Amino acid sequence: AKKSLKVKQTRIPKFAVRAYTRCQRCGRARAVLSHFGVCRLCFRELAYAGAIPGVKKASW
Amino acid sequence: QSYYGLGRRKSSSAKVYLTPTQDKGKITVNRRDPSEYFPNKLVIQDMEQPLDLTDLKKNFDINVVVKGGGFTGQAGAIRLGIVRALLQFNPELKKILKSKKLTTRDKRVKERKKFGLYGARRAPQFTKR
Amino acid sequence: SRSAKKGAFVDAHLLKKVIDMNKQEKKRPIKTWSRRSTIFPEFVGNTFAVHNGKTFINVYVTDDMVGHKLGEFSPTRNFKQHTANR
Amino acid sequence: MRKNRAPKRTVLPDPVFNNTLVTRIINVIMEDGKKGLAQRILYGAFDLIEQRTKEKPLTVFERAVGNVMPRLELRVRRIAGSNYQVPTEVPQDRKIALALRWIAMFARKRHEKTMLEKIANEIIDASNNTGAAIKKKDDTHKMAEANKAFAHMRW
Amino acid sequence: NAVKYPELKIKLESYDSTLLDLTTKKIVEVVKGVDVKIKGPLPLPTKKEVITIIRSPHVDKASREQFEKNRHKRLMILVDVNQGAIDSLKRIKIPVGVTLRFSK
Amino acid sequence: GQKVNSNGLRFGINKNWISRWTANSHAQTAKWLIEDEKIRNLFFVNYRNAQVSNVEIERTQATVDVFVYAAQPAFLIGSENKNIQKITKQIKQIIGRTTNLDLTINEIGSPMLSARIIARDLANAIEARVPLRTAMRQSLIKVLKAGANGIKVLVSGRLNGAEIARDKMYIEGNMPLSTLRADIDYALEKAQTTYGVIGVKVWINRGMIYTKGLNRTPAHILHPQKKQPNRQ
RNA sequence: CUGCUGAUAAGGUCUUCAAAA
RNA sequence: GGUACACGAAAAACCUUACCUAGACUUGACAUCCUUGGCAAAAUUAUGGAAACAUAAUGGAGGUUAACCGAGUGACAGGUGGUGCAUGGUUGUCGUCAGCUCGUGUCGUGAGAUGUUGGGUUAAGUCCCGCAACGAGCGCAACCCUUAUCGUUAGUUACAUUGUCUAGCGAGACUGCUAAUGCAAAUUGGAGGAAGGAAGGGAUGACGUCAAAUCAUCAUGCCCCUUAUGUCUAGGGCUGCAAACGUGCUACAAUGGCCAAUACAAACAGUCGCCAGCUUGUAAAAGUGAGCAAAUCUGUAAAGUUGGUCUCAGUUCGGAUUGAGGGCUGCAAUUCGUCCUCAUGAAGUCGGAAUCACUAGUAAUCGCGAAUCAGCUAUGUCGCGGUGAAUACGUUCUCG
Ligand SMILES: [Mg+2]
Ligand SMILES: [Mg+2]
Ligand SMILES: [Mg+2]
Ligand SMILES: [Mg+2]
Ligand SMILES: [Mg+2]
Ligand SMILES: [Mg+2]
Ligand SMILES: [Mg+2]
Ligand SMILES: [Mg+2]
Ligand SMILES: [Mg+2]
Ligand SMILES: [Mg+2]
Ligand SMILES: [Mg+2]
Ligand SMILES: [Mg+2]
Ligand SMILES: [Mg+2]
Ligand SMILES: [Mg+2]
Ligand SMILES: [Mg+2]
Ligand SMILES: [Mg+2]
Ligand SMILES: [Mg+2]
Ligand SMILES: [Mg+2]
Ligand SMILES: [Mg+2]
Ligand SMILES: [Mg+2]
Ligand SMILES: [Mg+2]
Ligand SMILES: [Mg+2]
Ligand SMILES: [Mg+2]
Ligand SMILES: [Mg+2]
Ligand SMILES: [Mg+2]
Ligand SMILES: [Mg+2]
Ligand SMILES: [Mg+2]
Ligand SMILES: [Mg+2]
Ligand SMILES: [Zn+2]
Repeated sequence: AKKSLKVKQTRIPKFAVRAYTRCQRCGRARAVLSHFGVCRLCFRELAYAGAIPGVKKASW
Repeated sequence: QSYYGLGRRKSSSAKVYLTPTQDKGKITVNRRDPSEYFPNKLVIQDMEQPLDLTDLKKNFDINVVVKGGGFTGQAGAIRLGIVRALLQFNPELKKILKSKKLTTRDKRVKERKKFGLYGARRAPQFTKR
Repeated sequence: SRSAKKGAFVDAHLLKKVIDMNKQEKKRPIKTWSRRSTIFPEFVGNTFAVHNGKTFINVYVTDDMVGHKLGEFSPTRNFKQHTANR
Repeated sequence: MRKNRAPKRTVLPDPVFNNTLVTRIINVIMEDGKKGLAQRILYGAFDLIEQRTKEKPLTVFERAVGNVMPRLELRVRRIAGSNYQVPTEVPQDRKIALALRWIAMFARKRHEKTMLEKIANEIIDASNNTGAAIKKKDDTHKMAEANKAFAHMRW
Repeated sequence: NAVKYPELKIKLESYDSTLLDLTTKKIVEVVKGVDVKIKGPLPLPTKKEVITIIRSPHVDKASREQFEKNRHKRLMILVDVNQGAIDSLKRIKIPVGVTLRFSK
Repeated sequence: GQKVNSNGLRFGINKNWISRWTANSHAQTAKWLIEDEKIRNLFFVNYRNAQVSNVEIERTQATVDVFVYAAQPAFLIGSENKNIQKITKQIKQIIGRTTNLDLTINEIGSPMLSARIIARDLANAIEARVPLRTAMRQSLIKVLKAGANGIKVLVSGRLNGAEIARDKMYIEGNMPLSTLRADIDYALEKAQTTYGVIGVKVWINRGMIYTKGLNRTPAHILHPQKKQPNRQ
């Protein structure tokens, strides 16, 4: 069960606290970056592909 | 003829103003008595270390501005500032100051914490069984 | 714990059912799933069947149980005895 | 399997009595990185020494550390069963370090009141060759003298 | 002569640094080509955001990498501009990465 | 062991970003980050016969600009500009009719030394049941004849339909992967074979970048003319 | 410089190919 | 096992959720292809209802069907179902250790050898000599970021005790000079220098081993289900409990407990937010209410200093557990949130055999911030600063 959960997440619930943030590219529920709306394992791929502007590897 | 020095330590800047005076040095930090600014935990001798062995009878009026760090870092910063301002008065002190190495930035700063480690260098407990 | 200005809480479907069954003389068990509802004074005298998770356990409220939560008088997991591993 | 000898940091002279051993014992009684607290403990103990012995605190401290300061060390070397010990002459720096470490360890265990008085009385007792660090030094010295035979073989 | 815009405080910010310097260079060049007294292109502290992401798909949280995003920021305040400078400013075409926060 | 992505290690130092925009809020940052992914995935998975090397996306508050570098843009153009309108409507449906689209096709010069299209050709040959040794040998020899530095090709998976997975590598020329100054283009593709999935990863070395800067310059599109239109 | 120091269930992948470019 | 056990999970009350019980659905909650019309879907109000869903309402943006709203319709959708021993991708480990190979040549009937071994020097298969070998590739090093001194550019929202500070560019350190010895690489000492001989830290991780981990991020071969292993909802569960282990927090205390006054940070974050001030309250907080889209406003720094008190006791230590009254978030706090106040006051007085981490701003210790987040006994994770140690004689032993 993933397609139904994705569709239900897009659909608005009847309570405000019912709403949770899923990844927009994949459907992963846990470990989602609200700054980018993308889970960690897809954020890594996008950053390595250069899709997210300004996200360079950090050396500190 | 005033002298200006800029010292730094542990991310704590210092601006030391040396004024020629002959009515006691009267060291002063950030418009406050050093005995009240510092915990007076004898750290005063730390900043006077380069001004003791050579001289303070010359009664330099000290105007110190420090913004940042704790108190040991501030003391080290004003020590470096006093030395660097002293390099502007009779550069012959430069040799003696270099001899005991009070004219070099300490370069020691806190390391960055690393992931998977409980700190800069500490590591988690290791279990084998 | 629960705030004062908010007061107590009932789903109000249970409240409507309780009012109706109190006005009716021949009361019967009230099958409810609302374990979140607190036992209001008007509840006194009725009998409820609360969904423990599997079945509906019957609880008879009294003038004393007033205040607690309705599902607090029914359990959800059962444990009675371990077994020796070795 | 290191083939490198470690460097040594400066000991720093004490800014009150101008005796490096004072700074060393401050660092030894350091706990939780509290230089101020350690310095307060030491200077209060020295003032109590003034109040009691009526002599120079630095001289009393030197008389205590020199007397507690050991001569021989026994290094454990196991071959087949248990360990046979080996007496070796220690360097002066490690000698002083061991003396200070023993002084602090036996000072933080005595039955008395605040650690100020604890360490002060421990120092005054060790100044007269009667103390717990004295007993420790005596024990290691007697053990080395007993195991004097295996001194020739070290490794 | 008129001004119609006193104290035009242009604020620049971008994820990239060199593009920001180039855009500020073009801006100051145009505004000095017109008769306007630029206060100066000063820099402001760069807000750096760090995101830490576990490399592995399933386990080994210990092995994790890091990413950064810097919002480089510059300030530049013009005293009096007038139409003679505003019309020339209209044709600047700042690159997309640069962001303007004009405050009038 | 495991190696960091060659592109990801060099991004932000000697490589510019494929999408250049600044969003308004966190809500819009996700939508804009997903729409560009959809557009790029469209251009890559379908209309594959045109050898689209790379597509860059450039957005402002409301205007979308797409730069599609292709080796054979005649297939995108179609017969008297037919498929152009189809892909334009596809993009407009993807992003929204409220925005203004500025699609721009660009003929890429010296295509052969581009890892994306080399890997795509590799995957097509694998899927077409072409023998692997011959396929990799011909691809390597044509890449080298194109006049570049070393190229490293790694092809892993259920090799030739075997029940045990293997991997086959061909390096021919110097490929310094630890060096940051080197211009290394890396691409990865999946050949969907009747026996499963084959992963082809192509690293190509294209000299050393001796000019400091975040690119802002074309990368092997310049040897011939790079001027194709469809814009405004 | 010779203390002591014993054992580890069965069957198993993994090279398809050079004909050639 | 090392390479699992504060791990996936950077947030389990509902949702998450994949599990159980129950109430409901069938080209389906979602999608394409086809014959076909668009004059809807939402949302909300009624009744039945645990809610799913049903009967009635306002019949709705729009743009004539664009997207979507439908009818018919069979291919089918759907699966967090199995197989990580069919795979792609990604990752742990040996290990940031210094190795792994190739072309030509030569030796050997052959597997194979040479180069890669030998002597010096390094962290290094780093380099130099020797040498049937001559070269080359990946790895090492450097190029990348940051900290340490300085110059220049700019002076607001920094500074304004006038040159700090912030961020672009640049200079600087190159065994560059000197002495020793070596053929040469090079090693050691000195000078000047902020910095000296990989100046400190980070990113960077070769061929391959463990058929190592993941079909539950994603994709995918094959098998299996197709009015059910697919879908919606309500309740319960993932929080159980004679026990055992791992990782952490708090302690067993006068280097301390409590009370009062009080000084000094960096980094980061903020318009469903940060919340200054004021009023109320023993307090969590409530109301009013400015300021800030931020070098401007907000997010109380604590250890530390001084003073008062306790006077070595199971205590003014220790806070567990337990009863009561309140605050906030949320439809909803019983299973199962956290905070405050009042009251009670378990164990525990330094921990057996045996083990762990650490070589300077390190260990130890004290606070601050952020991510996921409506809320959360995260004491967890990722970062920042304040104070700030001890030791390294040596490789006999121990693991690799
Ligand atoms: Mg799925
Ligand atoms: Mg939630
Ligand atoms: Mg911890
Ligand atoms: Mg153990
Ligand atoms: Mg034995
Ligand atoms: Mg046997
Ligand atoms: Mg649930
Ligand atoms: Mg209509
Ligand atoms: Mg019509
Ligand atoms: Mg495996
Ligand atoms: Mg070898
Ligand atoms: Mg030989
Ligand atoms: Mg050789
Ligand atoms: Mg390197
Ligand atoms: Mg296995
Ligand atoms: Mg594992
Ligand atoms: Mg599956
Ligand atoms: Mg449910
Ligand atoms: Mg759990
Ligand atoms: Mg006290
Ligand atoms: Mg101000
Ligand atoms: Mg306040
Ligand atoms: Mg005090
Ligand atoms: Mg007791
Ligand atoms: Mg207490
Ligand atoms: Mg509760
Ligand atoms: Mg006691
Ligand atoms: Mg080390
Ligand atoms: Zn994702």
